[PDB]
Amino acid sequence: IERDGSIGAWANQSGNKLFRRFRKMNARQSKCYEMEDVLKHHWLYTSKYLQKFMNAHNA
Amino acid sequence: TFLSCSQYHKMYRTVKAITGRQIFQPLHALRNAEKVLLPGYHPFEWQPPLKNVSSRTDVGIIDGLSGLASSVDEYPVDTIAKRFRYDSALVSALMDMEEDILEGMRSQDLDDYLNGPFTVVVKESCDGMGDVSEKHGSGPAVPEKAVRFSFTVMRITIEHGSQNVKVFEEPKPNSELCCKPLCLMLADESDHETLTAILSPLIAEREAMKSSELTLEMGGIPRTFKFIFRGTGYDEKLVREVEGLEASGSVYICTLCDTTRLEASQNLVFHSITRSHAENLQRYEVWRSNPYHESVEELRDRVKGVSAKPFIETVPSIDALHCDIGNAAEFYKIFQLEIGEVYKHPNASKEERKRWQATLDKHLRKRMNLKPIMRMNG
Amino acid sequence: TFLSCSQYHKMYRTVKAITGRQIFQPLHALRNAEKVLLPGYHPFEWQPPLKNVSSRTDVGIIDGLSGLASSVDEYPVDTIAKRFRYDSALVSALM
Amino acid sequence: SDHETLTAILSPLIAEREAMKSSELTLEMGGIPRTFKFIFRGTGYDEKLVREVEGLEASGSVYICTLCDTTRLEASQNLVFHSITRSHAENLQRYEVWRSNPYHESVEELRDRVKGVSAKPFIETVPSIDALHCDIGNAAEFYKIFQLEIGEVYKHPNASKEERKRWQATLDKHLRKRMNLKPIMRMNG
DNA sequence: CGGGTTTTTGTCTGGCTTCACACTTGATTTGCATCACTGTGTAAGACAGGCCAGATC
DNA sequence: GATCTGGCCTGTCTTACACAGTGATACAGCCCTTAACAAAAACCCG
DNA sequence: CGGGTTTTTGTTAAGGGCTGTATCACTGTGTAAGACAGGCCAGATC
DNA sequence: GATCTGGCCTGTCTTACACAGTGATGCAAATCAAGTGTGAAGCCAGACAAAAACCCG
Ligand SMILES: [Mg+2]
Ligand SMILES: [Zn+2]
Ligand SMILES: [Zn+2]
Repeated sequence: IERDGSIGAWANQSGNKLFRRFRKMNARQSKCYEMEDVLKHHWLYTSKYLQKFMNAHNA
Repeated sequence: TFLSCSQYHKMYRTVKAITGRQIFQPLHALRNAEKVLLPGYHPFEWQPPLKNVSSRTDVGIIDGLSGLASSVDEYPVDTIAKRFRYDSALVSALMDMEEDILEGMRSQDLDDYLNGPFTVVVKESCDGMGDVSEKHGSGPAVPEKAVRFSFTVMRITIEHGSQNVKVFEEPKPNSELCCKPLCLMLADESDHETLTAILSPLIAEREAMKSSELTLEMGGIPRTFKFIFRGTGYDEKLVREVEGLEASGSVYICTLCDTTRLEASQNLVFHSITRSHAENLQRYEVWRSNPYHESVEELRDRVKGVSAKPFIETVPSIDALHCDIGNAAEFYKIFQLEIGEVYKHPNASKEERKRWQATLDKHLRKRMNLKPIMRMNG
Repeated sequence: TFLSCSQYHKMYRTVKAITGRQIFQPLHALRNAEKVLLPGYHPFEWQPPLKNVSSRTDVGIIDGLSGLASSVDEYPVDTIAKRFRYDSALVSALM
Repeated sequence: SDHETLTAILSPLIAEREAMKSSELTLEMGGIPRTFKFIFRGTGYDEKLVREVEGLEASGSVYICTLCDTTRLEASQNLVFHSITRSHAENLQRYEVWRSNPYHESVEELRDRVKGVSAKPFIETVPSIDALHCDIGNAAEFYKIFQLEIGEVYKHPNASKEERKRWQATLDKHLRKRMNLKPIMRMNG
């Protein structure tokens, strides 16, 4: 507590189901460009800019 | 929405034909904005030279093997790995959060023509995924396991005058929306050789940029950034494996203190955090050198558990669900012990405790109307 | 485009918030538009009485077994059959 | 291949179709009353299903034509001169004759008299073929014709299987060298 | 069955705005076809157990 | 002294249990029409 | 600095229509947990 | 008369094969960056007169 000040509540399937979805929906074969594409899509999915444009319906 | 390109173009042309005017945007400008937003687009610099790191700043995804020769006359390896550049992904995250940090600075009674040195707290984390192969040709073929190494920014501060002000604090860092990934590998978590071979360049760049100064353009004004890295997104298994400790076996089980199970059971609150990284390095050096010529168990107790060479400095932590279930299990056990009047019985049989647990579960299902189960959960 | 209900609603609300105007349609409008096209909506008739056929004209998906004998003391069968009515399907195709 | 469940599921649809065959629909789609008739043609059935729902044997019968009653032996002799001599009513009649057997004859003669009908038909089907099967059959025949003409079998009464395999290999190599084609036993379009 | 009442239809004179070729050319994006590379449903294709009848001591 | 056996570790190996996603249903918030009173403000002369 | 005069919002009456989330039976599916077959002994016995 | 053996029949995997997807390229083609410069239209102010349908005397 003195070191950080928050024990946190971090926890699953959120790393496997999303990865398999990105691999099955939009990815290539040959196991060479498949990883590049899934990494690019996973990077685009966690962008603060895109999320801010998405959740703008609350205001 | 997890949309492909063909059906997206179909919907685009259909809407453009129906509404007459063009409302959506074709794949050209979409891919343009995509490659603009991807790391390795905008320039930056560092006041230190950043030794062992190139100065090129227009490269993104690269092979995670880091030029590892995998020919016929070398060590067999086939795990495909891809990775970003740590500085590139870092500056890309900073650039996409520039708007939020500028809004925060404007809200916290500060102007816009401000300089650093800003302080950014970056946490790192990595964990496996399990089965990621949808094999349907003949059934279960191979238990292919993958792993991802990622980072997360959760604190941005600036010290002006005397004190500082946190211009950015993450609302919920323990989420699956701000987990910026660095690299992806198709390797098992237990495979130490390949994991280390892939994670060594990342740790090298991390230790290189730990004592550097970033200079970046945000709105036409140069800004200076410093970064403090924290390894706290690892579970106890990965911490115990990477830091050179033994498995989940012998009496040495604490990751923050060098105590044992017996000493912990005897004295409960009599320990403080002492296990640093340099101490573990020195203990591994003592294990390797053995400057006393002692027996196996003697030096094993002297080094206090650690027997491997660590290569990632981490800051261990504790989870709430785990610390709650660890106490709930002991509460359930002491209830089972107390509903049997064990302070009067000198011995204890398996049938006695089984019948006591059965009676307890029956009374619980009768009164509280729940479903008891031996599989303890949260 | 193989779009689910949740993702379609997300896209609809996102476009409505970023544009201001309601260019797309809500979920209930889409449900009405898909019910106006399913069989068993528009009325019809037949010059012959069409014996052994009911005269009800607002039925859609029905169990394909047509009153099965799934009791335990009968011939076992494990199938899931769903069907439209022939005249209803023809009327829907004509409409 | 599950016959009983398929029949139990398709009987209501067949009943509705045979009841609608002679009806008159009246609709109000274009603002005015419109009358509709219907003519049904079951031509979208493959060979495996048209040889099962019609009552004939699946694949082991000597009778191969789904339109004529010509046996496999007579088909190799008479090539073109044939006619369509099959329908639903005559199939029902042949099944009734097979079931009753009023002549009290042997099993083989009764089988060749009913032309392979063993099951009772319940769906009036109109069989048809496509160009793909025709062309693949013609090409499969011409392949063996080329093998037989390159092997010089008209002067060799009884050859060997290994000699024919050598002929096949030589023809495949010659074709791959001149025409540049990839031979394969798995035939397609 | 003829006349009256709306309702819509135009008038010149003089006076406002308002979109479109006309080239001018040479970048820009826009669109449809092509490229790299596998996973899989489906139909050809032998294939051995089984069922036979022809055969020998 | 050689052999058989109970007890402490140890690397799997099945599991129940917590979630995940979906179309349809059910609550649960925003305008409508008089209106006499109830408030917020910007600006100005005393 | 303070009232006067003037310029803008709230309030509850209510059965509606309209739109935004929350839930509900449904299953599937990833995952530590904790049990169990061995491995490896040190002690008892002929 | 008692088994022994070669040749079809048919329910079997078994196995190749074309197609559908994902993503990115990559040239042919329509459009637009600004420069005036007319040049033909659309509507409005000023007060004064023609077709077409339904109801009443
Ligand atoms: Mg983990
Ligand atoms: Zn401890
Ligand atoms: Zn024929």
